[PDB]
Amino acid sequence: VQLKESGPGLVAPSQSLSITCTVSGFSLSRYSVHWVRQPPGKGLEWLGMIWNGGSTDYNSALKSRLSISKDNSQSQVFLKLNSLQTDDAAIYYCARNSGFDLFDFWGQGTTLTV
Amino acid sequence: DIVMTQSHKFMSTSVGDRVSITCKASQDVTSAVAWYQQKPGQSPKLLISSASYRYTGVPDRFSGSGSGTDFTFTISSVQAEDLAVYYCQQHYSTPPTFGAGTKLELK
Amino acid sequence: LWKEMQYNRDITIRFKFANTIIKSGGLGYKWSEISFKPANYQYTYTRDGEEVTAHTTCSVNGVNDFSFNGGSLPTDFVVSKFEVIKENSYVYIDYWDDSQAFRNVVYVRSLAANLNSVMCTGGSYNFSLPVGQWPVLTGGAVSLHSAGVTLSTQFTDFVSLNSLRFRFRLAVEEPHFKLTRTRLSRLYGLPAANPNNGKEYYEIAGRFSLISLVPS
Amino acid sequence: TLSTQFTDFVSLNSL
Amino acid sequence: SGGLGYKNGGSLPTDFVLPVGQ
Repeated sequence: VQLKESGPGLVAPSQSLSITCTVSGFSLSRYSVHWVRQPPGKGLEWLGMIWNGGSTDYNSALKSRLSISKDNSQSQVFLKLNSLQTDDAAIYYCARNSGFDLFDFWGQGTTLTV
Repeated sequence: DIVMTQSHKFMSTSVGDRVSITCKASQDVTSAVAWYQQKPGQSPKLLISSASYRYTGVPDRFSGSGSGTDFTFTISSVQAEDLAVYYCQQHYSTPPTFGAGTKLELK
Repeated sequence: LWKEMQYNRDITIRFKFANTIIKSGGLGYKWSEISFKPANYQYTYTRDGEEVTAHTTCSVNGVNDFSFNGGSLPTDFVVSKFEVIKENSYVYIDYWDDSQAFRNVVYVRSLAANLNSVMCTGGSYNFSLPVGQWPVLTGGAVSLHSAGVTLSTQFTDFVSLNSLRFRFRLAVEEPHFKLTRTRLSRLYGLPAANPNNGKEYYEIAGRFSLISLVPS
Repeated sequence: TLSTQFTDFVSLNSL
Repeated sequence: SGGLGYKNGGSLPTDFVLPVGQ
């Protein structure tokens, strides 16, 4: 069981963002996946969650920017985030839910420079 | 949006000693606090799922206790591999909320 | 003219156990039955800044029943039946609420729920003999892990009555239980002597997800 | 009495 | 064509756009 991130790494302000978390070792119709971030010099923050069937829960502050979806045949989950600023520079992770909100396995993590 | 605050940012210890790390919750969280470990150059790892329940692949020198608002975390003997930053989570309400972070230092 | 709609809301489940103890007629050294019994509970919590009142009924299935034979004399200590729950058994929790989300659980497409786990541990119960030292049954623990959800409706003549059911899977934990002054060899499970250990309730917190067909 | 058991987006009915 | 062998009836995993059903 593994999780693997991939992204651009560098982006201009007021642009888009697209990151793909490729999973392996389990199925996306039985487990659910989280997304978290960590800015430099800050604690970890929560972004979103997609359920077993396609349905999402979002953070209240970043509700009008991000959207999470997944592909079940080609096992991957992707994230989009638009209208990015100089505050959004962080390292993004993708993790797997085990119980209610316990983060069981973790991803490698890509960094975003703006 | 329960705020979870950690009091200290640094701890210091010898080659074998006991360590104590604490954090408080804003409201009453009925025994639902996780604990994590992120070594430098790595990704985080889950250690203590509930307030006192250990995970399977964890060494025996880790333990936790506490309920209500106060929650503590202890280590019996220190190693050279035990240099990391530690976090306490809240999994009782709808947004999960992490803490600030306490770093351990070798003395 | 109908429509499908989704509800992602939190949930807290507060419950507790019950039991039934009876003795056999005679000099008073022999017990007849130490068994389980369903229990009700009523409470009030808040989600989203709004107060909700809910109800809970807790029952059990798949029960393992034990026994002890002290002798054939009239003064011998004999427990004819006491029963535990261990590792091949289920515990059932009913639940209904005051919200406007339970007004739309009539025609349901799907329903799933992520919940925490809780441990139920045992207490102590003195077997009071009229002459001699009293034995005592003490200990035991299990943990509760979630399973599916069942919706069932009942069509009588008067009006339809429906109920919702949560299922839970068990897994034995430490400490073991023992009976003193006997030869019962330190078994595992949770007996029905003092099941909820002087506490007001147990509690499981989580979140569910409901899809249903509503009129439009 | 009609019951329905929800396991992986499939209804399991009984009468 | 696709996973789980069902696939506009909707957008769920188990709907026809079969392993269980008629």
